[PDB]
Amino acid sequence: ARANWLPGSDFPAHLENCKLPGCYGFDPLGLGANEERLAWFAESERVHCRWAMLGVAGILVQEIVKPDVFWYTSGATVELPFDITGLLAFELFVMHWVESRRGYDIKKPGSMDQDPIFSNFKLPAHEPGYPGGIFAPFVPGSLEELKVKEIKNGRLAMLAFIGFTMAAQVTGKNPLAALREHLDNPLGTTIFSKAVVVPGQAVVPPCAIPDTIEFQGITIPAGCFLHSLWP
Amino acid sequence: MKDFTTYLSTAPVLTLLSVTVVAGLLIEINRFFPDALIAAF
Amino acid sequence: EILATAGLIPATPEEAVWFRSGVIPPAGQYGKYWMDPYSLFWIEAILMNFAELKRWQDFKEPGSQSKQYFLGLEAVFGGSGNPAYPGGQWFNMLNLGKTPEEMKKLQTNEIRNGRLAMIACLGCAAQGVMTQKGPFANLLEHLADPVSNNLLGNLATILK
Amino acid sequence: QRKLWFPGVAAPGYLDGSMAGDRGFDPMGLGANPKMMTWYRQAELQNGRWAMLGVAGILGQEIINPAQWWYTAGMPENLPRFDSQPVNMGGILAWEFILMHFVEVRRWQDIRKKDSVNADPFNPNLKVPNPELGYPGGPFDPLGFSKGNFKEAQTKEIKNGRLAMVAFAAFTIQAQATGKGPLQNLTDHLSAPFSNNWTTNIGHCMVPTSVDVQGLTIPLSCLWPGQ
Amino acid sequence: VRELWFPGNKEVVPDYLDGSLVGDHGFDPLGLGSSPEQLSWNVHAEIFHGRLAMTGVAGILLTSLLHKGGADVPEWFEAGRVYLDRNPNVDFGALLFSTIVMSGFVEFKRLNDIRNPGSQGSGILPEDFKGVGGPQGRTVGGPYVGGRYFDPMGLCRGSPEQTLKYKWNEIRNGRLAMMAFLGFAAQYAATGKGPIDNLVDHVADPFHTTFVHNGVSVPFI
Amino acid sequence: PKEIPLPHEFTLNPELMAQLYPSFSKGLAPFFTLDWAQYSDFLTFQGGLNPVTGGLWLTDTVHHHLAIAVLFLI
Ligand code: CLA
Ligand code: CLA
Ligand code: CLA
Ligand code: CLA
Ligand SMILES: CC1=C[C@H](O)CC(C)(C)[C@H]1/C=C/C(C)=C/C=C/C(C)=C/C=C/C=C(C)/C=C/C=C(C)/C=C/C1=C(C)C[C@H](O)CC1(C)C
Ligand SMILES: CC1=C[C@H](O)CC(C)(C)[C@H]1/C=C/C(C)=C/C=C/C(C)=C/C=C/C=C(C)/C=C/C=C(C)/C=C/C1=C(C)C[C@H](O)CC1(C)C
Ligand SMILES: CC1=C[C@H](O)CC(C)(C)[C@H]1/C=C/C(C)=C/C=C/C(C)=C/C=C/C=C(C)/C=C/C=C(C)/C=C/C1=C(C)C[C@H](O)CC1(C)C
Repeated sequence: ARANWLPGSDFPAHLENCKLPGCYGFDPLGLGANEERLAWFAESERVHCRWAMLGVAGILVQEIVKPDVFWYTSGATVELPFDITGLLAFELFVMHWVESRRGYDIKKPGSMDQDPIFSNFKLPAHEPGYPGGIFAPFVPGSLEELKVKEIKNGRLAMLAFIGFTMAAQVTGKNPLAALREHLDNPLGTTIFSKAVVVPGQAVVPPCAIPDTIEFQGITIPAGCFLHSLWP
Repeated sequence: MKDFTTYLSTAPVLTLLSVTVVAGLLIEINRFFPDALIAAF
Repeated sequence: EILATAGLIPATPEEAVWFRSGVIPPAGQYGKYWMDPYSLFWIEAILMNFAELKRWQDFKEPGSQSKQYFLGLEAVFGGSGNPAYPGGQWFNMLNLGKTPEEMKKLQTNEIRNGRLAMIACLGCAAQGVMTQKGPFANLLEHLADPVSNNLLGNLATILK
Repeated sequence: QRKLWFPGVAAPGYLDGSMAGDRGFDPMGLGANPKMMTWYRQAELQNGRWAMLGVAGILGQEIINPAQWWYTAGMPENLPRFDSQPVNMGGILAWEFILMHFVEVRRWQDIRKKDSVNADPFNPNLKVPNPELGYPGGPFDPLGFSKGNFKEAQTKEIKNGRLAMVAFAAFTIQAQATGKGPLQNLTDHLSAPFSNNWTTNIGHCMVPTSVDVQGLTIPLSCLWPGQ
Repeated sequence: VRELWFPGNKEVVPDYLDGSLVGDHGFDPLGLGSSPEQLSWNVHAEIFHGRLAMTGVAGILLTSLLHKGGADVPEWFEAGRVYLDRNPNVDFGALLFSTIVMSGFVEFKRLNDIRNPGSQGSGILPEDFKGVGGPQGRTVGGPYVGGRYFDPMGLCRGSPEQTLKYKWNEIRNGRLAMMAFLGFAAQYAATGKGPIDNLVDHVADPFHTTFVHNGVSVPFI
Repeated sequence: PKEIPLPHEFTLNPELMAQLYPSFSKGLAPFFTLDWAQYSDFLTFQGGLNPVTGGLWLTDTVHHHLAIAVLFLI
């Protein structure tokens, strides 16, 4: 019928006639069966989409302008202009402020659209999770299909970031470097080529990121997610 | 198991289990604290 | 034993004797099985436990064992009125004894053949203790010289 | 119905001869549940057609490339090379895994609901006309050999599929027992049938105890314990 | 009615193990939960045993997988001495008493829920710790605790058949994990190696590596 | 007692028994032919005590048990 995550199948119960953008009748485990839980999961999905979009775009642009640096270790070897403890504290304070405001918007919409400084500036009434106003200056057409575009690009970017970190853990190099490693040898650079388990032998690709990395005196156990369960 | 527990609550079963647990407690007391002639604190 | 005597199987006829097949390790062992006899007995115990317990519950309730799911195999476990004669789609797959008198005649055939086989199994055990050789070998030796090779003529050498 | 698998067998009630291949079998009673019965007919169709493809492949490979045994034809060193790309068995397994996963999920969704995934995923204007389950047609029937008499052709397909299943079981057992090809085994039986039969040939597993495939060890087996 | 632990056979215990409890297949040959109060107590014990054994078996499996991967992770049967050797500043009595006290707090919370199903959803705890009931027909307390804290994803609020399916999942997985821990203990006793070690030893060599070849189960082979 | 053969292998074959009691070389043949006097090595009747142990002769106990078993079955 309509657009579905599995053509020919039907929507569940909680997803019948979705108001959320990018609804394709998924949720096999029924995580969104509850009402307010579905709204909380929608907000978490939207911020996950946007954060992963930012992350994938940042990794790609950092590699285009600087191919010699490795994004997985970029947090330890980048030469910060400022000290890291004060930087982390500044981020914690300001992001605590903004995320508390966003979360309390999700708890109740008409509660904090107002500038705490200036009484004249205030966001207009909006659907939860879509602030707009100052946050949305320029809109290319109607809002609904562009929201669908945003959410679909966000799903793609979350999958992209997971692929990025797995390429970094398996190959030890950049995901565009991993791309150019896969194109010249398509039959051999696949994970099926380098990782086969059979009842009698298990072949696991070696981990490239060092288990312990030293950073300003201390050591961080940034190993390789977890081994053992690797195919 | 109401009737079984009532049988376990009967006087001979309860007195045998009680003297068993009391004797075992005293025996393990003498096992870990032997030759206690006096109550020296 | 009749296959080893003909040479069709690559088993020595002294080894192809039934009690030397690993049923009694003191009486003889066959170490070429794909597992040791204890593992085979473990899985045999599980499988016989399945089969004989379902058979027992069908004996106790002569309508059960078809109401509970068994990977679709419960359809042939209805049985009949007689516990000894289920005869469903599996137990009577070829459908023989269509008419009751033929069924009774074939039942008599089965019971007579089986009681003859009970006598034969007891005899095979007694010959195995008596002669330390296979039943087919005992038959061949008796047919060679019946006067000398009998129960009274083998009464001296019995476990040697 | 008419003639059954045995001269005296009573047909099951659910085996009324309505659909293709009915010879009054099922001694297990696996066909009592109609839902599981349709599932098992789907499994029979898939297994029969795959057995046809496998048996035809073995026969054609033996008559065209007799120097290569079909049992060991999956080895990387026996794989014929068509280009300069290195051979990697995970590379082939990725292509087949993805493609067969797609097509088998499509077939599974068709099995779950009759008339479910008939339309093209891009343009939903032209579809496949399946008359019943397991029989898609359309592009799968481009030469138009159905349409007219469909029941006898269906029984032809299912009986040839059963024959191909039995033939592939024969091929596997013969390959494990004799270590040679099937048509070569038939030729050997024409020469010395009194020594090249299932006697003596059985009880020996000509399969090696293992195999190494570019550093990967596969333990292998030969269906029955006999060496 | 329902699928029993022994197909056919209608001597299944009288109508206290009717087809109402989750996981009910009529299995009580010894009558250890015949009285209704003991039945409710044993339902609490079974759910708690299933959840605890599931957590323990998952931990054992993960630590055994990590041990085969070369990580600095001990096996489950020796993790206590390994922890004491790696951390000599911890007193054994200290850690044991701390475990007793912290476990006792939440276990007395659960106990006073068992005594009174509605008494733990007030006072210091919020209304989410009231419980949702389930067994024996009650709609409060019991082994199943709803709320946004013990069901933060809310997978049994809404769609009752989803709740029933998930409860059946939980009880079947809990019984399976209890038998799994029993197997872990027996395999450690009879072999001296870990569970994953035993599994990959049997997968590598299907034959000559069964339970009869360890010399403990069969005590002469 | 460590190097003494186990009871079953004494029971298993009449060879070791014939080494210890020579009447087992002929087996059950003198029993069914009623030449029971050849079983006199292990079916004895001396009386008194075994001087090694001070107990009764075990062959005498065997003969006793066989005789009373026949009497009781009668
Ligand atoms: C953590 C990120 C996240 C979150 C919060 C959501 C949340 C939501 N998604 Mg979404 N989704 C995501 C990621 C996420 N998604 C990604 C990456 C993809 C691409 C594969 C999709 C593709 C997708 C589709 C096609 C649809 C949804 C839909 C929905 C909504 C209903 C489903 C539901 O109620 O369950 C809530 C889901 C969660 C609470 C996430 C739980 C995460 C678990 C606990 C971790 C397990 C990870 C799992 C094993 C995968 C490993 C990650 C990686 C290896 C791939 C819901 C608000 C449906 C909808 O109606 O749209 C509005 C729908 O049609 N999602
Ligand atoms: C010669 C011995 C003998 C005889 C005369 C019978 C006779 C009978 N059996 Mg019985 N049975 C036997 C041995 C025998 N059985 C043994 C050894 C077992 C243990 C495995 C069984 C177990 C058994 C069960 C569980 C049942 C019967 C039933 C029956 C009755 C059904 C009618 C029938 O099909 O007859 C049998 C016909 C013959 C014996 C002649 C054919 C002999 C050929 C040479 C052997 C066929 C084997 C074949 C080569 C293997 C493949 C079979 C097929 C796929 C080709 C019938 C009266 C059923 C019943 O009671 O119906 C109500 C039923 O429930 N039998
Ligand atoms: C995997 C293959 C397969 C499958 C799924 C089916 C499925 C089905 N068959 Mg079919 N059949 C097959 C193979 C198969 N068959 C072969 C090879 C033959 C030729 C001997 C036949 C001959 C046949 C006839 C004559 C009839 C059926 C019928 C049926 C239908 C009802 C039977 C039933 O319910 O049991 C379901 C069956 C299964 C679930 C398969 C289980 C396989 C077991 C577990 C393995 C057994 C191993 C086997 C003995 C060894 C084979 C190798 C050997 C040759 C050396 C059903 C949908 C009836 C029908 O057409 O209905 C209308 C009927 O009349 N079949
Ligand atoms: C200690 C864990 C535990 C507990 C408390 C329960 C409790 C309960 N079970 Mg359950 N069960 C368990 C484990 C447990 N089970 C496991 C591991 C399995 C999988 C094998 C099952 C499978 C099962 C089924 C299929 C069913 C039940 C059912 C029941 C309920 C009624 C039975 C009853 O009243 O007897 C009370 C039980 C006990 C008092 C515990 C028995 C412990 C004994 C006394 C020790 C000996 C057993 C031990 C295995 C022997 C080895 C010990 C040692 C040598 C290693 C009841 C609430 C029935 C039900 O209606 O579900 C609600 C039912 O259908 N159980
Ligand atoms: C839907 C559902 C429902 C049902 O029922 C169930 C299930 C199935 C479970 C589900 C789910 C699924 C899934 C897939 C999920 C996932 C998610 C994700 C992936 C997220 C991520 C997400 C992700 C994310 C955020 C990410 C982010 C990232 C970032 C920011 C990055 C950053 C960075 C950069 C720039 C660069 C530098 O130098 C460094 C760093 C710092 C590194
Ligand atoms: C059920 C059914 C139903 C469906 O539908 C159909 C069908 C399939 C037909 C079916 C089946 C059937 C069957 C299984 C049958 C079988 C039988 C048998 C095996 C018999 C034997 C049977 C067997 C028998 C009698 C045996 C006998 C034996 C004998 C006499 C022996 C003798 C002897 C001895 C003492 C020793 C010496 O030194 C030698 C000799 C001379 C050698
Ligand atoms: C009917 C019934 C019913 C009742 O109720 C029960 C009973 C009695 C059980 C029954 C019976 C059944 C049966 C007989 C079954 C069988 C089946 C089969 C055999 C299958 C196969 C099936 C088979 C199949 C698929 C196969 C396929 C094959 C293939 C793909 C192959 C491929 C290939 C080739 C080309 C060559 C290369 O170089 C390699 C390879 C790779 C090797």
